Amino acid sequence: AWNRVDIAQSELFRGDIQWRSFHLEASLMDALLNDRPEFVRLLISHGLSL
Amino acid sequence: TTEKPTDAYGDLDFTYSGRKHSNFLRLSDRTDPA
Repeated sequence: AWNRVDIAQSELFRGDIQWRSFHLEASLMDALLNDRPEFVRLLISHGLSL
Repeated sequence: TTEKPTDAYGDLDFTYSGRKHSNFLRLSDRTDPA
């Protein structure tokens, strides 16, 4: 929502948190309704199935 | 043990995903690695 990749990439995907699937899918829907191409690329890159 | 020639040699790949097809073979133990 803040449109700041440099926080989310560097603090939430270091590997400390084992993220489940629907935790990513809800955020991807928030990233598709708003206009953030960088977060869409970042969330598909973590092994999600459409 | 009743030994028989196999059937499972695979052009295996994964459903609803982007991975390239994976080559695949079921193999018995005590076989020759050559």
